[PDB]
Parts: sequence; C-alpha cells; structure tokens
Amino acid sequence: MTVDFLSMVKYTPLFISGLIMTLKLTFLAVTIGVLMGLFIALMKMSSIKPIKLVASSYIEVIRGTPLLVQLLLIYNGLMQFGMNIPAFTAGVSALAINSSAYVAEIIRAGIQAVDPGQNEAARSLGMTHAMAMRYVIIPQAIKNILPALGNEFIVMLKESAIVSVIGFADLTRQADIIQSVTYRYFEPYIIIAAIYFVMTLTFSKLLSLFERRLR
Amino acid sequence: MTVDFLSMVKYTPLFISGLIMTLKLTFLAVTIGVLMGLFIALMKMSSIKPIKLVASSYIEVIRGTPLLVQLLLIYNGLMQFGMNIPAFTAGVSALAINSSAYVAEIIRAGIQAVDPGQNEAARSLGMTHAMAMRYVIIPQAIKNILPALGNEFIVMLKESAIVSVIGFADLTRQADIIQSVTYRYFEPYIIIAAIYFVMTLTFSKLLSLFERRL
Amino acid sequence: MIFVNDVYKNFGSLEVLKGVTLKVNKGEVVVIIGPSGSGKSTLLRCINLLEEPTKGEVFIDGVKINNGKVNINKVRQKVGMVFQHFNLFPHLTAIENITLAPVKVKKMNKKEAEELAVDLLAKVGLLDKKDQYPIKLSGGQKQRLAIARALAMQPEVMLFDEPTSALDPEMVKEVLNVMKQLANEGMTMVVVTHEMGFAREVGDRVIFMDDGVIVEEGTPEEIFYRAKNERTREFLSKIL
Amino acid sequence: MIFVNDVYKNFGSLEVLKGVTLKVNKGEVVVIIGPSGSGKSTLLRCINLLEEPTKGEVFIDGVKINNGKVNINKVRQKVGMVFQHFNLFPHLTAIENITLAPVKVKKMNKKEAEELAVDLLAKVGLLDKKDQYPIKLSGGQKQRLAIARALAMQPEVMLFDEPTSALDPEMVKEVLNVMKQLANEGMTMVVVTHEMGFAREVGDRVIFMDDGVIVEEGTPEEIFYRAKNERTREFLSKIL
Ligand SMILES: Nc1ncnc2c1ncn2[C@@H]1O[C@H](COP(=O)(O)OP(=O)(O)OP(=O)(O)O)[C@@H](O)[C@H]1O
Ligand SMILES: Nc1ncnc2c1ncn2[C@@H]1O[C@H](COP(=O)(O)OP(=O)(O)OP(=O)(O)O)[C@@H](O)[C@H]1O
Ligand SMILES: NC(=[NH2+])NCCC[C@H](N)C(=O)O
Ligand SMILES: NC(=[NH2+])NCCC[C@H](N)C(=O)O
Ligand SMILES: [Mg+2]
Ligand SMILES: [Mg+2]
Repeated sequence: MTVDFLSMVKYTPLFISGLIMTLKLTFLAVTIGVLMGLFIALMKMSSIKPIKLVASSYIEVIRGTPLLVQLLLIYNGLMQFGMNIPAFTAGVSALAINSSAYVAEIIRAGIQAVDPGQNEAARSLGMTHAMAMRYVIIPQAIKNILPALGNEFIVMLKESAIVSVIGFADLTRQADIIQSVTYRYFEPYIIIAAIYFVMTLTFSKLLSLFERRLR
Repeated sequence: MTVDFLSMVKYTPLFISGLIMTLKLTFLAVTIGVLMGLFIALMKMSSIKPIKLVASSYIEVIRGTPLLVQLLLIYNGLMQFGMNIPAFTAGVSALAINSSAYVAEIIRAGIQAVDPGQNEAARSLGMTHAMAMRYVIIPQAIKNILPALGNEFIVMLKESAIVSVIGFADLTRQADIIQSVTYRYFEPYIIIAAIYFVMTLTFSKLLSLFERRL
Repeated sequence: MIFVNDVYKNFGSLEVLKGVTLKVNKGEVVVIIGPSGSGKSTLLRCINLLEEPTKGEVFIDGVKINNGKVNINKVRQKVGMVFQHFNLFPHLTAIENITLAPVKVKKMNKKEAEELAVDLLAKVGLLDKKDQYPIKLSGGQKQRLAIARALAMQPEVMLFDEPTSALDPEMVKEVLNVMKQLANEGMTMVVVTHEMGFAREVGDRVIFMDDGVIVEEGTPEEIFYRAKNERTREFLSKIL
Repeated sequence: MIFVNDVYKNFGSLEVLKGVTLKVNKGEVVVIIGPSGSGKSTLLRCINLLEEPTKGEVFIDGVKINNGKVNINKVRQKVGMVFQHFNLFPHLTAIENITLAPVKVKKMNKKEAEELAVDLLAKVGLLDKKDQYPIKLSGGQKQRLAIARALAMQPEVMLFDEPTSALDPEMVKEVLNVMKQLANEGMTMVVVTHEMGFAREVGDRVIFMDDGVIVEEGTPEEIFYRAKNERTREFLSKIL
C-alpha cells in the first residue's frame, strides 16, 4: 500500500525476540567455533604430516566454500540418513564449524605476527621452542588474537541471519512472520536492518575500545 | 537411502548450468559494484560536507548490515509497492550494492596505502594536489587496489550462493532441483561444495599469480 | 628570504617546537644539529609548510605563507626539499623523475626538460642511469637522483632533512660531496644532519637545538670549539 | 673455542656467504667490518646457529653443532647474542627480562636469580629501572638491558650484531662503553659494527668482509693504517 511504521510498533516483542535469538545463536556458535578453532590450529602445528594435512584441508575447504552450502548440507543433506535435526542445532553446528576454520587462521596469524626477534632472543638465551612459546611468544600472540576474535563475532552476527532460510526464528525470520499478518515486508525489513546496524556499531565501538586498552 | 554419487552423473548439465549462472551473476554484480564503488569513493572525497556524509552513511549502513536482509528488502520488501522484479535483477542489484560499499572502502584504503612521502615529494616540487594525484599517487594506488578487487570477486562467488534462497537458478539452487527428482540432498550438496572450492582455488591461484606479477 | 618567527608546533600532547625563530638569507649554509626529538626536522618542515605551526608565522621572501592567503604551490616551487627516505617516484624512470614537475608545473617544453635533466644527471654522476627505475639504484644513487630532481625546479633555497641518515656508511660521502658542491656554488641551504663533519666543513652557521628550542648558535668554529652553553658541550661530548 | 669452517649460505637465489672460515679463541675481541650486504651478520649468526649453513660446518668447543647430533639449546646457553633491534620481551619488566632464562633454563632459585639481576643492572647502570617496562626505556637503556639479560646466562662468548646501529648518536657511547668494559674483563667477543672506534680501542682482530668472503684480516692498526687489499682500501676510504 503505502508505508506504515506505526503498524509495526505492536510487533516489537517479535523484533526483540528475534534479536535475542540472533545473539543466542551467534554467541554459542562463535564460542564453540573458537574452542574448535584452537584445536584445529594445534593440529596444523603438529609435525605428524597426516594431522597437519587434515587441519589444512579442513580449514581450506571450509573457508573456500559458502556458509549457505554448509548450512544446507547439514540440514537438508542429512535427512536421507534418517536425520531430523532441529533448525537451532543445524545453525549452531554450521556456524561453529565455519567460524572454527576462520578462527584457526586467526590464531596462526596472531602467532605469525609477533616479531620473530622475540623467538630469536628467547632461543638465544638457551630456551627451547616450548619455553619460548610459553613465556614469550604465546602471551603476545594472544594480544594479537583477542581483537580479531572480537571482530569475528561481529562478522558472525551478520552471518547468522542465514539461519532464517532454514526457518529458525532469528531477527531476519521475523519479517516473514510479521508480513504474514500485515502483508508488509518493507517496513519490518528496514527495522531489522536498522537493528543489525545498531548492533554492529555497538559491538564495533566496544571492541576497538577494548583493543586500545589492550595496547 | 545410502549415498549414490554415480546416480548424480546424469545431472551434470544442471550443475554446469548453475555454475555458469553463478559466474554471470557474480561478474555482473562485481562489475557494477566497482563502477558504483568508484563513484561512491569519489563522493566521500568531496569537500562538500553533505555529499561526503551521504557516501559515508551509505558505506557504513551497507557494510554493517547483512547481505541477506538487503536482498530480501529488494525482492520481498518492494512487492507491496506493486513491484515484481525477477530473482535475477534482485540478486544482481543486491550484490552490486553490497559490493559497491566494500569496493569504495577498498579504493580509499588503496590510496591511503601509498607512502605519504610520495605526496610530500610531489607537493614539495610545486605540484598541486590534482597533479600529485594524477601523476604520482593514483598510479600507485591502483596497484594497491587491483589485487583487493580481485579478492572481492572471489568472496562474492561464495556470497552469490545466497540468491538461491530467492529461487534464482545459481549453483546452489541446483541441489533443490535434483533432489525433487532424486530425494537426495547430501550428494548434490557435496558436489556443489566441490565446485565452489575448485572455483575458489582456481581464481586464488590466478590472482595470486597476477599479484606476484606486480 | 626565510623568516620563521616564534613558532610552536604540537602533535597532540607532544610539544615539539616551543618558540623557535630562524632567519636565513641568500647564500648562507645553515646547519641544524641536536639530540633526537629536539624538533630539528619539524622546524625545517615548517619552512615549506609540510608542517603547519600551531602558533607563530613563516614568511618566504617577505610574504606570510601560513595565513591561508597565498598560493602554497608557487611557494614550494621556490623552496626545495630533500628527504631522509628519498621519496623517489617508483613508477618513473630517472629522467622522468627529474622532468615530471618542470613539464607539469612550469610547463617547460619537453626537449628542454630532457636537456635540463641530462645536465643534472651528468652533474650528480647518474647519466648512465637515466632510464633506470629507482628500484635499481643504491641508496647513494637514489639520494643523488632526488637532489637532481629538486634542482630541476631551480629553487632559490634547498632544504635537506637528514639526507644521509638512511644511507649505509660506504654511501654517505658521495651524497655529502654533492651537497658541498652546491654549497660551493652559492646555493642557499638549510641542512638538518647528524654528520658533524659537514657542518664543520661547509656550514656558515650552525644551530644547536634542544627540547624544542634553539639553545645556541654561531659559526661552526664557535659551536664545535668554543661553545658557551652547557647543553651544547654535553651533546657534543657524547657525539664527537 | 669457535671454528666456522668454509661455510656457505644462500637465501634462495641470493648467495650471501660464499665460503667463510673464522677461528676465535678465549679472550679475543674480534670485530667484523665491511660494506652493506657483505654477509657480516649472517656469519655472526652461524655461530649460535640462528642461521644454518648451506654447506660447511661450525664447531663450538670442538664439537660440530650443525649436524643435528647435539642439543642446540645447551649450545646457545654458552653463546650469547645481542641484537641490533634489542628484542626485549615487552610484557616483562627489566628484572624479569633478566631472570627469565636462568630460572627456566638453568633452574636457578628465584632469590639467587633476583640477586644476579640486581648485580647486572647495577653494572650496566640500570638499577633504577629494575621494575620498569621496556617501553619506558630509551634506546641506550634498552640495549644495556639486553646486555644485562645476556650476561645473566654467564656465557663464554658474546656475539654482537650491530648493537648500536639503531641508536641515536647521543646514545651510541654508553652502549660501546659497556661493551669495552666487557673487553677489558677478558670476555670473548665477536662484534659486527660500523663503529670503527670500538675496534681501535679494544679489538684484538679486524675481519673485513666483501661479497660474501673474508678478503682481509689483521690487527686494528694493520687494517686501519696498512690495509694491503684494494677492496679494504676502497671501503676504508669511503668509511674513515
Ligand atoms: N606528522 C607528525 N605527526 C605526529 N608526530 C610527529 C610528526 N612529525 C614528527 N613527529 C614527532 O615529533 C617529534 C620531533 O621529531 P623531529 O624529527 O622534528 O625531531 P628531530 O630533532 O629531527 O629528531 P631526529 O634527530 O631523531 O630526526 C618526534 O617525536 C616525531 O616522532
Ligand atoms: N633470514 C633471511 N632470509 C632472507 N634473506 C636474508 C635473511 N638474512 C639475511 N638475508 C639477506 O642476506 C643479505 C646479507 O645480509 P647481512 O646482514 O648478512 O649483511 P651485512 O654485511 O650484515 O649488511 P649490513 O652491514 O647492511 O647489515 C641481506 O641482503 C639480507 O637481506
Ligand atoms: N566465520 C566467518 N567469518 N565466515 C565468513 C563467511 C563469508 C561468506 N559469507 C561465506 O559464506 O563464505
Ligand atoms: N561485498 C562483500 N564482500 N560483502 C561481504 C558480506 C559479508 C556477510 N556475508 C554479510 O552479508 O554481511
Ligand atoms: Mg627528524
Ligand atoms: Mg645485518
């Protein structure tokens, strides 16, 4: 018809509920994606060729391949095996895996980014690779890593909107729900985009602010 | 049932048709996103405060907000205005817009990446900002920008899978089609992943090589 | 010709110049020395307005250049600058580096520009490198090319911001010599340097700066052999 | 004590060391000089195996250390290294920087380590900085701290890779002095430097390298006044 944002007001509980769900989804995935990611990174550092090969292949394949395809592969692709996994666990799984790959890379690069002189001094003072790692390199790598993790989360908020297509009731899914009762798609989409934007800004502000204290 | 990849073979033309469609979608989207993107960057360089403000707001909103939501905003959100834009024009528009913001940032950053000494020397020799830009800075900025454009395209290939949800016959949509006739989702999805992967590798090699050449 | 008048410069909370005054006339070679972070390069860079004073004014040829009421390009045409890190244009050949500005700024005829350039290349001993790109040059060669480039605009004063400090030790003399030759030809020069030999040999006047202020100045022999001030003697005792 | 035997080093297509041999006995102060890119620092770094020879061997205390048939950490316990760019551990305080290796490598008791550290800090004139962080120290103070740290492992030889090249001029002497003190105390030293004064004052031997080879060596006065070889002469003439 013509635009009516006031009609949208009454749907606030749906928007807020969608938001909380986007939060819940992204947090859990990213959290799991980190623990997995750390584990994947450790594997890629193994001298044992098979393990490093598997970590590299995992990482490469996951980053080199669309998140959507991974989502559907878990959700639709598993049905024919007598699997009926809920939308939530599908989204969480897919996002956590995707994130695990990107996080693994983040760790490798946070380590590669500490000046190689540090390792040189550590070793020159008689320290083994292990000791140099524990007392010198890893503590600094960590300060490289934390801000890029914080950034991963922000990116994953936007990314998680994709579990809407699987019918999970995130912030994006709301626009379907609402339109079913209003026949209006435009206004709730604008509102949802706006919520995504404000979230992005909020967390971005925090993170950089966090980075400066850190450094 | 249990996995059967050989059954999948006869469906080769569908994968190929989908693949070709992802390419055409992505080439056209990025291409438009670049031309648009160059224009947006130029605006943000304008001294006229309103225009820089508009370009800044545009960039910020688009990058801080999900591509999906933009797609649906165009496709679904416009229907109620008596609009029935195809899945294709919707997808191309969404992708070109998203890409335009990211490219504007790439450009700004490729310029910011040339050592400030170059500009200082240019001006110190009497050259105006315009002359320093045309003869010294821009030629170097470009060499910064091209590899990141090349990388933008590669990212957009993966991104473009998202127009499948809008019913566009891309590489990802095929898995629906095939399963409607096979009841198999897994195998066509694996095959699709393989194809995205090989595309990504191929283009990564090629760009990197071109990069190695600059 | 050059008149920096009681300037101050701050980068944020960092106070770099704290009331500095410098006058230089045609033909002088003025050399600025002092401990690191004392503000030497910042003063130098105020003269051609690559830095803008927070207060104070800079006049060239008697006209104020930091009041926004002047064409700064015409000003920088007269006031050349040679940079610690060369700032050669990497996509341009040696001659092209040299001829770019005369052709584009002065609108010189191209054959003429090419001839100017070959003269300058010949002078700084780089003629056989005219079609080479900066990448292929050593540090010494790069700085000599940069000097040629600045000379091509025929400025009335040359500013040198520590032109040999990024050079390897085997490479310093060849740049300093070119500088000396310019001094011997009457070129007006303001040089910031860590090479005290240059100040001794060709400086007409040596300025000693400490903590954002000029604390002592005089002829080379005054500063290096008869310095009145305590800070000057101290700095020199650590350096010489 | 140290025997580098006909070593070669290449980084890809770049040939850096092209057959170099160096012997140093207990108590010598050997100084390596030469034009940039001649391989000085790479030779230096072959001694404690921070670089691995492509060919040739290095023996310390008569045992070969580049055949993988040795505990390399224990080797590096004996051979200290001082870096051009300090390589201080930023997250560790001064004392902590010093005591880190003895406690974790030698398993020294923490009070013993702390006492060692305060002796070394007093020695290099940094006692009032014991609890400070590297970011608060000047270049001179940083390099003196790094030296304290290396000494804390009580090595039998100290390697210095251009330890003042990144220092401001007013800051060189204080580091050189510490080095000289070590030389006067019989410490075995291999120093790559651009500061010829150090070689003059306490060097036992000067090694001149050019294009990946040792082209001439001798005592400091032999090299600085009576250099036989043309390359040595050329280099010294651009340098002295
Ligand atoms: N454009 C800038 N923005 C912020 N800080 C700056 C800028 N230019 C210089 N500084 C800082 O101001 C201080 C003064 O530097 P300057 O180079 O003028 O001192 P200097 O006496 O020439 O030192 P040196 O002999 O080490 O070159 C330095 O700490 C420098 O890092
Ligand atoms: N680990 C490395 N990887 C790649 N290249 C290296 C490495 N170490 C040294 N090089 C290169 O090998 C060459 C030899 O450098 P080296 O430092 O041995 O010479 P140098 O005589 O110490 O020169 P300078 O006096 O300028 O330090 C240099 O060009 C350097 O860039
Ligand atoms: N964890 C991440 N940052 N993932 C980024 C995903 C990028 C893109 N949307 C894709 O699916 O390939
Ligand atoms: N042109 C781009 N690179 N876009 C990246 C999009 C990232 C993410 N999938 C989003 O929609 O927010
Ligand atoms: Mg300076
Ligand atoms: Mg070196």
